[PDB]
Amino acid sequence: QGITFSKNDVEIIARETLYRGFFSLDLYRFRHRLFNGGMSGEITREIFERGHAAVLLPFDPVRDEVVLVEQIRIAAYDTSESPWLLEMVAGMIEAGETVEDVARREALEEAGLEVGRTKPILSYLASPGGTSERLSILVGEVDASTAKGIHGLENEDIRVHVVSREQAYQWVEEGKIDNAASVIALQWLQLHYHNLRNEWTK
Amino acid sequence: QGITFSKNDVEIIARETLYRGFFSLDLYRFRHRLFNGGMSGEITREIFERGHAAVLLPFDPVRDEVVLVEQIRIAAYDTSESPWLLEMVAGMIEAGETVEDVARREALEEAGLEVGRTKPILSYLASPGGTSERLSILVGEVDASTAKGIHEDIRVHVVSREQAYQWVEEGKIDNAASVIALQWLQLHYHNLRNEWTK
Ligand SMILES: Nc1ncnc2c1ncn2[C@@H]1O[C@H](COP(=O)(O)OP(=O)(O)O)[C@@H](O)[C@H]1O
Ligand SMILES: Nc1ncnc2c1ncn2[C@@H]1O[C@H](COP(=O)(O)OP(=O)(O)O)[C@@H](O)[C@H]1O
Repeated sequence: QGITFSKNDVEIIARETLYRGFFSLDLYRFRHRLFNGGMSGEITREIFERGHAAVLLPFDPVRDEVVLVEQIRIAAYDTSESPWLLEMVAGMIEAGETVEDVARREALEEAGLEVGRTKPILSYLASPGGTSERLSILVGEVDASTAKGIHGLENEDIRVHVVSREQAYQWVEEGKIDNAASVIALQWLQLHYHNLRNEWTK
Repeated sequence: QGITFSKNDVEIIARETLYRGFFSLDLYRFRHRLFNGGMSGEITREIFERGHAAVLLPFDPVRDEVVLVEQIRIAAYDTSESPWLLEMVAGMIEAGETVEDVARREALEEAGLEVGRTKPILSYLASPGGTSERLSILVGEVDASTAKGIHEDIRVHVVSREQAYQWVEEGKIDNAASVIALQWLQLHYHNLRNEWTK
């Protein structure tokens, strides 16, 4: 059961940068084994390269509350009612950094929050047909009574919102929260909150 | 309650396509209202533009089974054990096409599955800091005993819902579309099975 082939079964022949900016778009050239027993010819694919991210679900297990951050994401404009989105604390992971270090720094910068205990949620590929981006989600213990106000640096303007867990999940169901990181984190929380609250309120 | 500002509160000054091949790399220049009052300066952002997708979770409510499709996704290589991923059926939405039409077509093309009833799951932005992509997920009723074969090189897998969900927990399924769909299924399968096996 499970997948069929490993890295022994694919060769990346070359990568060619197509666009070099803040992010990049690369052409990967590769060959790989086929399910029918053969080898592919040389395949090329365009891949959006933007590094990888740490994501923090700020959860108050005493109050059963979730902290959301609101900020504009202009890429949402063409398909969304508003480009202002309700999201998880998050940031890019630079060389040598840990997911936790980034999550804690961003919790302070984006939401004014200290974080207590932390546990992994899941690490996922955002859209692996066209981007390499991986985002690694943690849940972080917070005191939601300390979450409030306007944060961010400059080019960054972020409003904190505090909701109950059930309210946040209702917002997912209704489409008011509709970005992958937040949907994944809040679905996970709906599946795990009973044990998590028990663990963190012993 | 909820969000603070609307499209009346942002001005998109310019858009440019800086790279066009199979996909596009766009540059947006804009200014927007600030929470404390007033308007930002001009901001520029690179946006990966690839259109939008329909996704189908193939669920057999009689058997409590899901059909997964396996194919190489080279973008996964640098951060994954293998670039071959277990995924939901999916495809691009072309002009004037509906999510449902694309989902049903891709289920046949990628997995050989006829779909019965469908229901919406959720529609989500994959990574809206850097890509415009939206994906809209449906759950589709299938007979998993009909799913087999090779179907772009794609292998069809049938597993119990419980195994697919445990693979999410274990990190063996770790692409957004599948994680979202299977967590939704874990939250909703009991009512869905009742609804579809009357
Ligand atoms: N990253 C990419 N770069 C270049 N071409 C692509 C890429 N992804 C998909 N395509 C083209 O689209 C076709 C169908 O895409 P597919 O592999 O089914 O992925 P998806 O269904 O997510 O678009 C492929 O055979 C390929 O020719
Ligand atoms: N899509 C993008 N295009 C260009 N630059 C970006 C993009 N995303 C992030 N950056 C750069 O990285 C910085 C930190 O990213 P982030 O805090 O996620 O964005 P924002 O400032 O919009 O909240 C931004 O201030 C910006 O300078």
